Amino acid sequence: RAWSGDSPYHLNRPPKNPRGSKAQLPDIHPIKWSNIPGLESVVINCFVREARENQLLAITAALQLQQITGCKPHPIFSKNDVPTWKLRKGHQMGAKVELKGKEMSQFLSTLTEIVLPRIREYKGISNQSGNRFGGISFGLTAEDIKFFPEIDANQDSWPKTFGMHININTSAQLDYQARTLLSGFQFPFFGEEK
Amino acid sequence: GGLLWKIPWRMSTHQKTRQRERLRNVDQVIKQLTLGLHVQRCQDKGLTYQEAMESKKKYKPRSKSLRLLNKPSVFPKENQMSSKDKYWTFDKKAVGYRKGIHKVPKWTKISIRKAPKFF
Amino acid sequence: KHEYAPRFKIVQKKQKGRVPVRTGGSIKGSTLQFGKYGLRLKSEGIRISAQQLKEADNAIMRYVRPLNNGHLWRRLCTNVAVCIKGNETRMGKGKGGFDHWMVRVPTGKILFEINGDDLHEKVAREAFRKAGTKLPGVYEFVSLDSLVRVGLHSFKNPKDDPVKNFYDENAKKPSKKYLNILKSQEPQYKLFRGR
Amino acid sequence: SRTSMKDSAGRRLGPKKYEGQDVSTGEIIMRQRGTKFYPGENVGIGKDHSIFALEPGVVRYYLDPFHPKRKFIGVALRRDLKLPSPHFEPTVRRFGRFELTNKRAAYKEENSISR
RNA sequence: UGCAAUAUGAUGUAAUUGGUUAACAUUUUAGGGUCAUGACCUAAUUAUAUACGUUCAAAUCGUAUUAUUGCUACCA
RNA sequence: UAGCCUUUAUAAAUAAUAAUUAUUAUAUAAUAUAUUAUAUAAAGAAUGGUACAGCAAUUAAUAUAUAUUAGGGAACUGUUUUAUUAAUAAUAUUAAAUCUCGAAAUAUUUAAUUAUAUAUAAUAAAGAGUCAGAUUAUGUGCGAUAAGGUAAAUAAUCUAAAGGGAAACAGCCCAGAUUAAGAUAUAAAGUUCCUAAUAAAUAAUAAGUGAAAUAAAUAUUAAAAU
RNA sequence: AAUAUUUAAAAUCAAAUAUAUAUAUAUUUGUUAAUAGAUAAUAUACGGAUCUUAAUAAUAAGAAUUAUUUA
RNA sequence: GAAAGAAUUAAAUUAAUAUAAUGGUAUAACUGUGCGAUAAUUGUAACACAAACGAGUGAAACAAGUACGUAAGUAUGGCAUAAUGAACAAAUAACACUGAUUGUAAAGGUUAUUGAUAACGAAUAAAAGUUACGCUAGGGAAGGGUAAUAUAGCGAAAGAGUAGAUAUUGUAAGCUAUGUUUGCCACCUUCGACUCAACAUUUCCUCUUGGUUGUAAAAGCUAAGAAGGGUU
Ligand SMILES: [Mg+2]
Ligand SMILES: [Mg+2]
Ligand SMILES: [Mg+2]
Ligand SMILES: [Mg+2]
Ligand SMILES: [Mg+2]
Ligand SMILES: [Mg+2]
Ligand SMILES: [Mg+2]
Ligand SMILES: [Mg+2]
Ligand SMILES: [Mg+2]
Ligand SMILES: [Mg+2]
Ligand SMILES: [Mg+2]
Ligand SMILES: [Mg+2]
Ligand SMILES: [Mg+2]
Ligand SMILES: [Mg+2]
Ligand SMILES: [Mg+2]
Ligand SMILES: [Mg+2]
Ligand SMILES: [Mg+2]
Ligand SMILES: [Mg+2]
Ligand SMILES: [Mg+2]
Ligand SMILES: [Mg+2]
Ligand SMILES: [Mg+2]
Ligand SMILES: [Mg+2]
Ligand SMILES: [Mg+2]
Ligand SMILES: [Mg+2]
Ligand SMILES: [Mg+2]
Ligand SMILES: [Mg+2]
Ligand SMILES: [Mg+2]
Ligand SMILES: [Mg+2]
Ligand SMILES: [Mg+2]
Ligand SMILES: [Mg+2]
Ligand SMILES: [Mg+2]
Ligand SMILES: [Mg+2]
Ligand SMILES: [Mg+2]
Repeated sequence: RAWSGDSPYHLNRPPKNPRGSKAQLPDIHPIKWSNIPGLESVVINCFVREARENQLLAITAALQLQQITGCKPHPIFSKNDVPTWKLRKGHQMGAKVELKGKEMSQFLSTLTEIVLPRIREYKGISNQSGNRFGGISFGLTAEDIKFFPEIDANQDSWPKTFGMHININTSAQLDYQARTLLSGFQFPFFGEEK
Repeated sequence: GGLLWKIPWRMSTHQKTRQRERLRNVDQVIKQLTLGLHVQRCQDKGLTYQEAMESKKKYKPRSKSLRLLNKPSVFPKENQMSSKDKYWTFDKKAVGYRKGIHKVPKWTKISIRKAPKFF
Repeated sequence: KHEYAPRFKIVQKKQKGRVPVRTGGSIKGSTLQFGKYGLRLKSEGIRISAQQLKEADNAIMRYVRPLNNGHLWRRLCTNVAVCIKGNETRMGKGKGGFDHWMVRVPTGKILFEINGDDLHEKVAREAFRKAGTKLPGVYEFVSLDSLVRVGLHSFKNPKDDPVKNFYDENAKKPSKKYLNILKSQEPQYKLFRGR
Repeated sequence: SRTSMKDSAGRRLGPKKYEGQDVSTGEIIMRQRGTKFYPGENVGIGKDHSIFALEPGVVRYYLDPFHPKRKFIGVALRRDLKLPSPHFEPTVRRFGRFELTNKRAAYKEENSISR
């Protein structure tokens, strides 16, 4: 918000912060042919907290992300320091992979085809989830990852399995556009919207 | 404050007359300084001394100091000042925020014509 | 709640300083902005401690409390901290320990404000008069129709103060830096920056 | 009682050469902490961010439109020269070095080569 | 800066012309004990300091790594 | 030792001091939206961040039947709401030695010109004394916005300064003693007498207030304007 | 006349001045008094005397206080 | 109409900077990366800032060599301001400069480096107290100013006073007066008793008077005028 000119102190004053937020928010354009909500990337976040003691377990995360997603996993190292959690800064604990294009499409398909329709109490993705401007996230527990074809085939070589975070980025301007979009790719929703 | 500097807080009628005269003298010095510049410029244009004094147009000074000294707002003339400003000065550590002008060092020579608008 | 007890994280033994004499004729803090009646200083600038303001406040509240929707606004904060050594000490040995808080109130600053659905304009005048007897200056009574005081004997009505935009005024008399900034956007300078 | 009397003597900073002054090579035209004034033309800068002239001339304080929000100090090669020199004009250089007319001096210099 | 000596159980002590993780001892129990105490029997200890060559062969020799204490050179 | 003083001199010496022009804009005319001349206005070439002014960011303070989160009782009858409180958001109002988004005057300082030349700077050779300061005025640190207090900053005087004035008076207002005279101007200060010198105009005071060192909050009486 | 506020040249009004000049703009100046409160030690202490006016009536006095001025 | 690129504009120095605070930094001085390990080199250093001297700071330029970069060019340590110590006497090495009759040598000299005088311009390699038994040369290198404190008054009145703030009492804050107590500055280097007292009144008694649902009388409380006499 610009400074109204009524005093000789506004000439070089930096502008005020937005009304209710400390960060500027983007504009929302009407949907047209050029801009139609569509997918752009999918990011898998895996933070093995137990790696604080056994670092060797973090490697198993990279393998798990590799086998499932099929792309090279970029590792995740600590950044903060919480003594209450025995958390130390500068240690490897997990891996992440950026998925785009066809490989992301395969992941999304195999997630809804195989892994998702195998949880006993599954109801869908919460309608409350999602960044205000596009982007939807959910999470898979430790036991859900056993449902992937590449772990089910070699259960012997996968003694330990553990959950991860999923984030689907899309060209949707707002969340509700994304939810309608993702529903076309066989994604269920259960909660009540905002 | 044992030592006695018996300086009164008010002026006598005779000190006031002299103060008014001193202010007038300073104004007359300023009035004469401008007059010389006007006459000198007129002589430069070709005029003579007599017609320069009788010229309807009076060339105003161009120097910053003389231009401001001729502004009544900046340097008021004796007939334009208030009685308070003639005899009283502004001190921020005095009751009434004013003190006798005669208490200013070298008041006879120094010139203090302007005081803050509301003080 | 902390008007007379500021919560500075780090305590500092502030200098003595001097009570400002607003030579520029500023009216900031000298106008009613929260209530219907108020109290302000008439004499020269002075410093008021927390104890004096606390006790002046108690006098006013003695009349605000027996009222409906009665509010008292405190326009003054005891920002300055003053330290006083004991009398029985030689001069020197640094600065003494903190004792209380002060506030520098210029000639015409408003200290309190009152409002209520039934004030009658008489209890307000009595309350402020009594509260003034506990403070170290001379004060009077202000209302929405009262003129704003700017000096010991001079008054001013803020409505007559002109209103002007300064962005356009700057363009009328631009500064050297502003001209350079405007001149930098020119194509013969923006297209050859090399950045 | 314990009192803090430890205070460093002030550093004699500030402009040591004002606008219009005629300077020589290496003269310090400003000692400042940080770069409050950036170097301009025919002038250098040192470890202490001290600005010093590189060629004889006249010191001028100016603002370059290429670098808004940046004051400058330079050394115009001549009094009648405005320092923010036009961008697309040949730079004003100074040869400075003189010709060796003496025969012996010329002979020595011609027969003087790098190792 | 140079030099020398220690440093065994958790307890404080062994001891060595190498060829031993040895006992008193501390704690947990057991047994006789009307009941105890006091005896006798067990169970854990020693990184008998740090880490490597010669030695059937290394805590018994010195190096590399250490923790403590002392005597020396500089001392403007 | 430097700083402040003195003696003698050197020119390829004015380099010293002081001020003006510089800059922006308006109006008129000439020249090819620009240049020149003339007049006028503007705190007027370059550097700065004090007063003032302000609440920008930082540090603090106040209020909202405003909104959200969480806490708790009641109502509803476990729900939501209400009673609220702390925090944040929004609006409005404030201040500060170590805040300056705005910003003076003084100040630092530059080239040319002009004026001071019975005048300044610089330089060379030789001599000192001083290194306990005081008051007044202004802006401050300490003290208690106390001290004929203490510590610094700027200017003047005393120190080392006669004379006039403040009754008397080192430091305040004038004014600087070569020796005479005493005609004329006078500075500060005064003119009923002591005591050198006066007559007036318009209002107020009735208290000897006051008349050459103003004592406050408040109360009473009266006078103007709304 | 009674009652309640302030004692103000900021705003308004009046007047003066500089520019375009019968007008307008700009600048400058103009807004209460007395008393009580009232205070210690050799002796009243404006330096002292003393200073407020009065027609009948003098050649002739009528602040020597405060505020703004003149010659 | 669409996709990609070059990017531009606004905001930002609040993060980060080896280390305190301040100034600077996005054109980054901050971060990542390749080469590198080079300039964390060598002899002359004019000229300036600062400055009593000793010292300290920036650095153009000439010459030898090195690293990076296609090149232009950059590098004489760290974004800048702290991270320090004189001589004397000793110690180590290099130069080839003297070599006390000559030749060597010894010893000194030039160049480079070493060790702390922290009272940090460092009086020695090496030094604490007592004196009322004291001594010499010097300087002051109760009065006065102030009134925090103390005493007293004034303004307003919270609250007691059977009722009612103002018969009497009067929290805490405010405005003053005195210099009678405890202090502060340094212009100025004897408590008590006996005898005699003089002066002030902020009056203890005596004289006149106002108030006192708290003046029935008498005793009393408070206050005004009053310093003539008296006050173990
Ligand atoms: Mg202020
Ligand atoms: Mg400093
Ligand atoms: Mg000397
Ligand atoms: Mg000259
Ligand atoms: Mg300051
Ligand atoms: Mg600024
Ligand atoms: Mg001295
Ligand atoms: Mg003194
Ligand atoms: Mg002397
Ligand atoms: Mg004299
Ligand atoms: Mg003199
Ligand atoms: Mg003379
Ligand atoms: Mg009198
Ligand atoms: Mg007299
Ligand atoms: Mg006016
Ligand atoms: Mg007397
Ligand atoms: Mg750094
Ligand atoms: Mg910083
Ligand atoms: Mg210098
Ligand atoms: Mg030197
Ligand atoms: Mg660097
Ligand atoms: Mg020695
Ligand atoms: Mg030889
Ligand atoms: Mg020999
Ligand atoms: Mg030798
Ligand atoms: Mg000693
Ligand atoms: Mg004795
Ligand atoms: Mg005394
Ligand atoms: Mg009561
Ligand atoms: Mg009290
Ligand atoms: Mg009496
Ligand atoms: Mg009776
Ligand atoms: Mg008698």
